[PDB]
Amino acid sequence: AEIRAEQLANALRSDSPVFRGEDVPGPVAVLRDNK
Amino acid sequence: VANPSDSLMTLAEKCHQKWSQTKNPPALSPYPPFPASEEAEAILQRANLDYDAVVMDTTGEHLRETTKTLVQYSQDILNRDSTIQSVLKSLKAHGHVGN
Amino acid sequence: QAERFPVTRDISLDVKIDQMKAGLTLTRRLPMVYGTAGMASHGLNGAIRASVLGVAYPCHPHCVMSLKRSPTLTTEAA
Amino acid sequence: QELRVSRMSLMQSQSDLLEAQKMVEEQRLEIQRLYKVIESLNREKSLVPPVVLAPAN
Amino acid sequence: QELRVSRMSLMQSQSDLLEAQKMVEEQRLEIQRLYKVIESLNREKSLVPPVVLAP
Amino acid sequence: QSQSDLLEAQKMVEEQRLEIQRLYKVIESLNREKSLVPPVVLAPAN
Amino acid sequence: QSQSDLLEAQKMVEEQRLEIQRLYKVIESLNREKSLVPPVVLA
Repeated sequence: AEIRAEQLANALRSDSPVFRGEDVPGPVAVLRDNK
Repeated sequence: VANPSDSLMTLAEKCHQKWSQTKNPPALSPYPPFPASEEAEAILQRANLDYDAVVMDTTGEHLRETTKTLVQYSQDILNRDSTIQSVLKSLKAHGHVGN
Repeated sequence: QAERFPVTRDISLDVKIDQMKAGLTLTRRLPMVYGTAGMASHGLNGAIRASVLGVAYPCHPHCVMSLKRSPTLTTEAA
Repeated sequence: QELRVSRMSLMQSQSDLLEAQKMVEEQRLEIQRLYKVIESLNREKSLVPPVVLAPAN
Repeated sequence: QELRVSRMSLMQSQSDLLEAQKMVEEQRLEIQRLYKVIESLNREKSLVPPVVLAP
Repeated sequence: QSQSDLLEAQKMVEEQRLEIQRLYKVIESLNREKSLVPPVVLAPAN
Repeated sequence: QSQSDLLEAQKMVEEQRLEIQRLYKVIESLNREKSLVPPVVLA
């Protein structure tokens, strides 16, 4: 989806209707003393 | 070179004169919308104006005239800086004479 | 016709606020066909009243005789 | 000695209480006076004649 | 003789006092809102005729 | 989780929109005050 | 569908955030001064 959205974003480029930026954070957990 | 006194005196006199002639930057205008079309037609209706009439906004004209005048005021600020540096050099010379 | 064409509504609508400021309440007056008459409303002393209060005597806001406000009529009459 | 404390407390609280009802009904008349001003000034917020000006030339 | 006022209850006299003083504050903050819209309407420059520029 | 957001963001846009309408009344206030002239309209013909 | 309206909501509040920042200049820049000028130029 990221390569697809990028390669057809250049078609406009050659006031976008999207938000593009960051998100509202949720849960990310990490391994307990593993990595 | 006779009386640095009188010379610096005339210098500071010119100073006072120009220095004090204040100049006020162009004023700001009603935030664009004003008088707000919706309300303009109401005014153009409670007037009982015989000839049918429309509301021709001019906001743009006022705004670009303000641009021009602000450009002129910036040119004035530049002239002021230059004159200040000139008076500084004149003071340097009169000060050598005074030492 | 005596209702929306009254005798006097004072110099401005600011003085109605000023009468409330350090004063009393307002006045409601209703239509009257007859009995709004007398001295000092539209007799010749009302002209002295008009010069003092600041307003116009005959037909208090204006001297209206036409039906529509005509800017082209005022320019040709100037 | 706590009896005369309640003596002065009830006399002062009752005097302040009858003070309160006469004062509330006094501000009630000022409520009615300004409500007449509100319903008046908004009514002819549409009947004022707008002025119109024309150039001399 | 013990007075009529003295034999009254301390709780009921105070509870009516704080309720009534609350009603005084209800009305004062209403004079706040009413005189704020009188003062704003006077200072509005809405009590003046708007101007039209005909040719 | 994707419904907790769109219920945080929907309140977020709703209360900001009421604040925007407040600003379009207090700009609409401070513009008619503090100017020498009543609102000026231009009325030419067709 | 839930994120269809959520991307719409985040864009709607982000442009509102930039737009209200612009009006936050305008409320206090109108203080700054004594009186303004008419917008009419005529001519």
